[PDB]
Amino acid sequence: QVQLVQSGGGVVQPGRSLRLSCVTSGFTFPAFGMHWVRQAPGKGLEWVAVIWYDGSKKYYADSVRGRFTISRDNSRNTLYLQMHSLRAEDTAVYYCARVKNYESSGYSQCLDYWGQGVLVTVAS
Amino acid sequence: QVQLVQSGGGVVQPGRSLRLSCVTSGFTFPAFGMHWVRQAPGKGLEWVAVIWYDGSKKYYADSVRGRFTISRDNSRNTLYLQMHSLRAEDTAVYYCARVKNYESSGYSQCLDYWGQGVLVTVAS
Amino acid sequence: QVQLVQSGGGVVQPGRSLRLSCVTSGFTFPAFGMHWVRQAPGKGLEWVAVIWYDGSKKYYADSVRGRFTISRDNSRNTLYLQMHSLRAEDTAVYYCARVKNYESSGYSQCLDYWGQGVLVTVAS
Amino acid sequence: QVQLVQSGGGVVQPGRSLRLSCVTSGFTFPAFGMHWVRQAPGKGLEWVAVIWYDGSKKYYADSVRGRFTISRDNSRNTLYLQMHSLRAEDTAVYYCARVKNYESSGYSQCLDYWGQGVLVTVAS
Amino acid sequence: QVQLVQSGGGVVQPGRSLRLSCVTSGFTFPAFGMHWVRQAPGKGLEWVAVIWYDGSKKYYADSVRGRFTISRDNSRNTLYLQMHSLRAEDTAVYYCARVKNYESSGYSQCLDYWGQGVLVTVAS
Amino acid sequence: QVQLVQSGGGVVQPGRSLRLSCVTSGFTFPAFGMHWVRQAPGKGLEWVAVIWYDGSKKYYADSVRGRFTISRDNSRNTLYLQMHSLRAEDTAVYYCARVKNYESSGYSQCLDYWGQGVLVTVAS
Amino acid sequence: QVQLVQSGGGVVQPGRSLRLSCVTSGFTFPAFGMHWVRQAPGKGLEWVAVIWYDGSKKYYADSVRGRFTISRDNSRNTLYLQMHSLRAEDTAVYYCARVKNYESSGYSQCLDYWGQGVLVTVAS
Amino acid sequence: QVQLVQSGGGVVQPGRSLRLSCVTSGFTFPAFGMHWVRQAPGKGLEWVAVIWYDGSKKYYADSVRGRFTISRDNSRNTLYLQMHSLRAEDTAVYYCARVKNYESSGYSQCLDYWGQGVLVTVAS
Amino acid sequence: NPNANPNANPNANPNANPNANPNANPNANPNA
Amino acid sequence: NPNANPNANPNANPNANPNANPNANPNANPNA
Amino acid sequence: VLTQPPSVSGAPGQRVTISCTGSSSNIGAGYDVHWYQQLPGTAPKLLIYGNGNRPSGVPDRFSGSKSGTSVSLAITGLQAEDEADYYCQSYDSSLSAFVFGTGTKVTV
Amino acid sequence: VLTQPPSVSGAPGQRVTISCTGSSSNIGAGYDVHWYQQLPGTAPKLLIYGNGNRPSGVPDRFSGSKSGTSVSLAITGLQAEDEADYYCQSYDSSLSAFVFGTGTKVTV
Amino acid sequence: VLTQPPSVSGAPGQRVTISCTGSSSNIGAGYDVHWYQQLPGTAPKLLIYGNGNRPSGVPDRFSGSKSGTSVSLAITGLQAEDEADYYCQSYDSSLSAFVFGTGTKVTV
Amino acid sequence: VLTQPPSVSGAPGQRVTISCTGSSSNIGAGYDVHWYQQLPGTAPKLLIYGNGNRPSGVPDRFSGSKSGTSVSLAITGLQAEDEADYYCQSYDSSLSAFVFGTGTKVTV
Amino acid sequence: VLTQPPSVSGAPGQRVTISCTGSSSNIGAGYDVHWYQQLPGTAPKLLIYGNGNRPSGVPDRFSGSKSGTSVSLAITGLQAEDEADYYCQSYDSSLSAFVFGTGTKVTV
Amino acid sequence: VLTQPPSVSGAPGQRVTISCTGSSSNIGAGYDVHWYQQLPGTAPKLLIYGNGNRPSGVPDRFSGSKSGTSVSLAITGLQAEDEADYYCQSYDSSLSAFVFGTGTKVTV
Amino acid sequence: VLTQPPSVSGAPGQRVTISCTGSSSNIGAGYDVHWYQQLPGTAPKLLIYGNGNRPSGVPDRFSGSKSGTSVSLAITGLQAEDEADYYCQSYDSSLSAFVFGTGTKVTV
Amino acid sequence: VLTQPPSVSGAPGQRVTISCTGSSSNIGAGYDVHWYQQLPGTAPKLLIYGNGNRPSGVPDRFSGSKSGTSVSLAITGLQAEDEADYYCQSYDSSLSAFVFGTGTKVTV
Repeated sequence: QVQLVQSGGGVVQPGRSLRLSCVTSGFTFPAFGMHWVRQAPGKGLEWVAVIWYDGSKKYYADSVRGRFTISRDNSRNTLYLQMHSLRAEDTAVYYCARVKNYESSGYSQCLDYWGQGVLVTVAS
Repeated sequence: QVQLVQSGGGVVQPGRSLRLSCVTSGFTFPAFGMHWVRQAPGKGLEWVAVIWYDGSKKYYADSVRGRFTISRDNSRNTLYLQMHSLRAEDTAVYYCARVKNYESSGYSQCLDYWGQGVLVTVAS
Repeated sequence: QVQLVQSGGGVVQPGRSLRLSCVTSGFTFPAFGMHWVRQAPGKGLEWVAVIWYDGSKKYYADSVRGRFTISRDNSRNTLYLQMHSLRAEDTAVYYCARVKNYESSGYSQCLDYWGQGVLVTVAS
Repeated sequence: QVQLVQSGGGVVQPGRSLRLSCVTSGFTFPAFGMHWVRQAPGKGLEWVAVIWYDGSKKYYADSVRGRFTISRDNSRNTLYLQMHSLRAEDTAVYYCARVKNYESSGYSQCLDYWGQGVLVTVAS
Repeated sequence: QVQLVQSGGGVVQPGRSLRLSCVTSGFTFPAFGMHWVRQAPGKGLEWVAVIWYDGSKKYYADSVRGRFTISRDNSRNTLYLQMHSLRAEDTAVYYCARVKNYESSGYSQCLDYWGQGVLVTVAS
Repeated sequence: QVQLVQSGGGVVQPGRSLRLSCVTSGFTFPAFGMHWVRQAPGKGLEWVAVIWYDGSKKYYADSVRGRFTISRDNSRNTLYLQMHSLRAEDTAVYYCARVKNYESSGYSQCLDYWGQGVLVTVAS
Repeated sequence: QVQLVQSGGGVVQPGRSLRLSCVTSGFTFPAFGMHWVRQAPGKGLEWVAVIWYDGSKKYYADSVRGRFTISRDNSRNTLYLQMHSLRAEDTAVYYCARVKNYESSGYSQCLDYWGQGVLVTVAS
Repeated sequence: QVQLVQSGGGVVQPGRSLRLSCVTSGFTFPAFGMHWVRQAPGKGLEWVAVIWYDGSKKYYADSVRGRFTISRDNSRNTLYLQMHSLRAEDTAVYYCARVKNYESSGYSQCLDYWGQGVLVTVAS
Repeated sequence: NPNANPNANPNANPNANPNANPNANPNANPNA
Repeated sequence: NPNANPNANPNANPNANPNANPNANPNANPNA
Repeated sequence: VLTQPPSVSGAPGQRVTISCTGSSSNIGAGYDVHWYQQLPGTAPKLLIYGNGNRPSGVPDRFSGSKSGTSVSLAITGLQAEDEADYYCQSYDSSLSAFVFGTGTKVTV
Repeated sequence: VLTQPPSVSGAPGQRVTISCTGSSSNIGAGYDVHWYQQLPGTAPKLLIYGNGNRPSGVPDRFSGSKSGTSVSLAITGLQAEDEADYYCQSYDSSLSAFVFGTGTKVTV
Repeated sequence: VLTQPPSVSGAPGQRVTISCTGSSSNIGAGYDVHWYQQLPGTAPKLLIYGNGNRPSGVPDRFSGSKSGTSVSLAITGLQAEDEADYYCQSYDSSLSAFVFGTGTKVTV
Repeated sequence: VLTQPPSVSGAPGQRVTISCTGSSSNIGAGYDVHWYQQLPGTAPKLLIYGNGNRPSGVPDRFSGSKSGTSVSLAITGLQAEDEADYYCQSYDSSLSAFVFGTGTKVTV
Repeated sequence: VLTQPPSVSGAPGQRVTISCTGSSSNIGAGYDVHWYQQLPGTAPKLLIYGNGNRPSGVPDRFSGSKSGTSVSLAITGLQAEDEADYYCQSYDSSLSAFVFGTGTKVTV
Repeated sequence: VLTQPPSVSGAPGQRVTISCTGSSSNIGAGYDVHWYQQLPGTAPKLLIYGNGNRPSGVPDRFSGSKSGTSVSLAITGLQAEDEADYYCQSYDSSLSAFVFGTGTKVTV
Repeated sequence: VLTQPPSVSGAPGQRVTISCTGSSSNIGAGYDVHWYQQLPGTAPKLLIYGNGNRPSGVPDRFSGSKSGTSVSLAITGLQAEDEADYYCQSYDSSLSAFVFGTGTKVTV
Repeated sequence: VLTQPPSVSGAPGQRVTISCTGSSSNIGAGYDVHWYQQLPGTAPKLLIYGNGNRPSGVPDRFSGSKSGTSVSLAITGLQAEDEADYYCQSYDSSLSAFVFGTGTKVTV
């Protein structure tokens, strides 16, 4: 019932911008904070950004701070990652992930539902 | 003594908007958060929206989010539901509910007093 | 030592406004929450409003909501009840009360010191 | 090591304002709440005002409320009491006292270290 | 091409609320200020309210102030008149009007395009 | 048709507070700034206070500043003057005035419609 | 020297959102206002939206209001048109145009430099 | 009729603080911005600080910025200059001045009414 | 700058004009 | 703190409690 | 607040005049007077705006004029289609509110 | 919302009991019931707070007790000074408002 | 999301039970299940809240209990007035939305 | 601050003038002087605003003019109903407060 | 909203004129009308602006003028390079929205 | 509000006790009572706090205890250095304000 | 920042353990670790959260335990369906960023 | 920042001029200069504002004029009452602060 679909991949020349979107359905979207996770081809996962449920607080990785921004348009279930000044390092498969609701003493955020995976290739 | 009376239903052409209101009496309305519940003709109940007592925090079901808007005019005991872009799926009897004041370990909101029931028909 | 002194009653034509004031002395007023209690002539007491110590949270009885407005001016030991749209039903003796400081498992607010009682008559 | 030094006394004609100050040293001033205590000539002590450690919450005696104002400049270890509309009864020796850190079941604020004592005289 | 279409009239018991809406099409609505004009049956026209283009400044006629509330929802070409505390005097045909764009030395607002006219009856 | 009616005067002991109100009808009250004018018994007029149309900007005469407070409750055509610390100098007839709409090179505010006149006596 | 390059076309199923972008170079982008113009296949041009130089004031055509959203990222010389709820009639070639600086008595905005033209097709 | 009186002089040991006040009468104090002017013994005048009428904008001299603060308590006609860390350079006669209301093309603030002059001697 | 007029002038028109133009002008110059 | 919980919990108690202590305590510990 | 004759009449083909008398704050202050035409039912339509400027779609027979503290609406021809209610409108600076006339019925 | 007998009585010297019956959200939810004494004129004064805690200044003859969904106020001695109106008070969580009893008149 | 049998029935005087099976985020997360009663027309009324706590006015014959990830509603007596539609309700933490049951009909 | 003669008088039918001398911040600053009329009781009514502009309802016999730093109110006819108290008003930029005149009495 | 002929034609070397008829609020209101030249593909470029002012780069064969509520675009030479669609543009005060013409095709 | 004897006395070397009687809201409410020692001039210093806990620097001749609604300050030795005024201090819940006693003078 | 073995293997039916070693600010600060299963393509899905809490839909053959500064995910059975890349995840106080492991490939 | 002569003198009855030379940001920016008269003690009072505008209460014997980057205050008569220190004042754009002159002493 919970679905996260993505769109916005392709080939982008270095230095150009690109915007990735994540359209969700089946759950109360305004009640969840979301993550973007990047997976370089053949490499491991690495974290990119997190947005609070309302969107006030946005925290980024060190390697993308100031170049990437994360935003949500809360009224139609869509999450955005606007990528500016795409270098040859930012070529990977981008995933849209959701923070699972659970409680523990040492709570560290976990991503229960993941998007399909959109490939961004910065080349030439 | 606790009374919830509803008005504002009728037949609405698809793509038009309609507003449902629920005027209360007999209790301290600013102190209670209310729900809207919808029952398609011949089907079971399903949830629509919830509003906090002051009106700051509102949460909508997925199927009606971005089109509906719940609110309350607190100084005269009135709860509203503004529905825009009314599709043919949104035809049902809409109930106005009141969240009961109770304390438990596994608290999950319950609706103790319900409105009369107002029929919204989206046709032609 | 604790004193509550009231004023501001009289005969009011229906539909007009009136303000009742209650000037306190003998205690740290900004640290206490105060009520208003109304007694129709020959009937039992009934509740009108409550205001927190700072004045943030105000709750009215149903029969007075939207017309009556409670407030406190904290820097000169005074409490007000602004009454608008006075109907013939709002004729009674209005008391100014103080919430007593006590603790218990089943805490419910009690009014230990009461005002002198002021008559508001809505006629002709 | 602890020290509270005061200044600002003198003779003030009735109706005029006056400010007392209390400079502290030897302890972490921002971390302690403070009182002002007034002693009429030949009479017992009486309480005037208390201010929290940060200055958020302040409470005054009845006979000085709306005229007196207590404040702290937390960045330079000083405490003030601003007196307005000085009447003839506000003549006394004003002491600056510090709230002692101790824990007990029936906790009531005690003043362990006191200022030197400043005389304020209201005449003519 | 310019069209003003109204709805929301009917029979209202005195003391109840009612909302009139006016959905516009054919022109840049957020750039125009709109009026409400009321015509008691068999009498001449009279003014009810005005709202600026953004909705910042709203001015009501004396006989409707404090009960009627004018507003516009600018993103879907709609204009509302929320009527509370409906007396028997507020029975009339309510028109939705548009302020014509023209310039002159003695500028006074004129209403070039009018709504269809909606009847509000306050009886029983 | 333009009417200003006043109420709230009487005999007040010195040091007590009193509130004067001025209920208007026949014009667009939110669009007019109003004055209060005082006339000591057997003396000429003198100015007391002025309030802007929205109520943001208020200006008081020197002799009444810090004790008086002018305000307006804009949604029901009411102009107030709250007088505290009423001395024996503040005994006079208080007039409620309306600023006339006129344009001139040497504009200085003029009061075209005046209230009936309410007598405030500060005695004993 | 002046250049307007566009991107973001393609085929979008009805009801889905799409964003067009227009990157500018050769002129001081923050100092100019911009338009979007849509040309249906085989039909004449028509206006869609205009945005001021700073982005404070935006105006849309009737048939695209509430669905389309024009915005500018002023720090990197780019212009956007965010299209929501794409209907079947919103299929056309979208041109990005710049408002020319000229002065005349009957000033009406003219578009001197135009973008390349991006095709948007809504089908299936 | 216009009077500006000052108080708060004396001898202050270097490094100590001192607060100067300026009580005004005879004019609408909240409508005027005020200046402090310092005159070293036998030397010329030199500007110290300026405060806007409401007090939002406060501009200081270079030689006292960060050590001196200027403030006004608008409800009882009193202007303050709080002097911290008094060096041996800040020994002078301090004047309280008022900005005169006049209009010109090259408007530069002029001080029409001056206080009596309070001597501050920082020695030993 | 300190040269801005700091006074209040409690003589400005305290009233409001409902008769002002309530329409906006999409045709005004959008360029700086 | 990137590790704070960014979720809303829609079933939190949506009601107010008029029967809560409306008084304040001057006697609470003013230190920290 | 603006005074108009209760009704005016005339045989078809001839000219009639409808007046609108206001005070020194209605029309004496220089505020334009607009005219609306009200057929039975049929929400009113602008007929003349700004003291004689005739909008597009209104035939030439309707013209207006301002004189002193009153204006007027001259109707020539007076065809059967001119049977309606005519209302003024302007701004009263002392009330600070828009004022409509009492309305006249042209009956032909 | 809290029910009380219209009146109770008794010869001086003997004991009387005034009851206050409330629902499951008044006293069944655990909310304390307070009692006020109303002489003619004479704005009411607290008599017993929190289900039997007697404030300073009230003689020992007045005591209260809670049982099930109702409380009671036992008055012993019943002197002439006890002729008054006695009102309950508590909190109704379903109404979310403070409720007073109907009041009883002790007549001696 | 909460699943109920399409219908249950029984002869009058006999006890019937209605089950409500949920997931690990509905009932296995510890969220109370409330039960409603729907007559023809007649907007649903709360029957049992918090896994069996019976509000005022609901007769003793209605009871409930929780077991594992499912709840139940035991109706004894089963009179003619007990013919109605019975709906669950709780909160789904993963969906973060209040979820009603499918609904069952008691026929007698 | 604005100064007026304590009283003026004249036989009916004869013209009288009332002066209002101000400073360089009252009238010498270019601020209009308004004139009011006070009967016994009867809150003052505006008589002449803006240095002679006569509002609606005030008869022609009242006029005013400004000269230097002083203004005047010329009353012709001087009938029995003209016995009243006449007050100035303007703005004082140095005081930044509206200043009324001392007030004069016309006796006839 | 602005009306133009479907197409115009003429032998190369001769003159042609394209008309643009507007209402009293588009061109009769005094708003300038601009013309754009649209080749196949090739996003339209400004041709004349403000009733005939030529931007730099446009050959002198293009000119325009304003007359009443309609304007014209005079093309001399009429070369093969002029095969394009020409569109008007002006601002409509009644709609308060920019208006483009239906456009004319020049076929030579 | 707290009541103390005007003065106490005793020969040096013997024991004396200072009483401090409070109401049910000062000491009967469980609030600690602190004692301050006031020499002539010489701003008072904390003597005992919290019903007899001695701060550092106070000789062991000072002690206190709590009994019902009143407390006591027992001084042994009663030396010439004890000539001073002793003040209570505690918090009054009914006034919600800190309360100091009337103070007792020890004359030895 | 979290260290994992490059790959693990094992015959079907046998138990295999995958380790994850962190620092003092990744594990020693008490932050739970989560484990994700990444198939070819097929975006990773949650496997184990909060140090061993198994979400619904994941078979019981997966388990985990935390010890000191290292955590492990023990797999039993180890069928063909379990060939995938398993990643850690936690929060780093020092970097103030979430950290993922290098991931291990299970090849059976 | 503004430069003045150290002192000036003159026999009574004769005219004396006091100069004030500023920079481009003090005078050349067009900011008026004001002149104050300082007696012994006796806090300075405004003499001339806005380049020669004489406030009321100041005798006409004082005047001023601006020329280039220097301003002057000419005194005529020069009696004994004019023995005082005269200071300039203006605004400095560069320092963003008001500047006073060094002041000159008039000794007749």
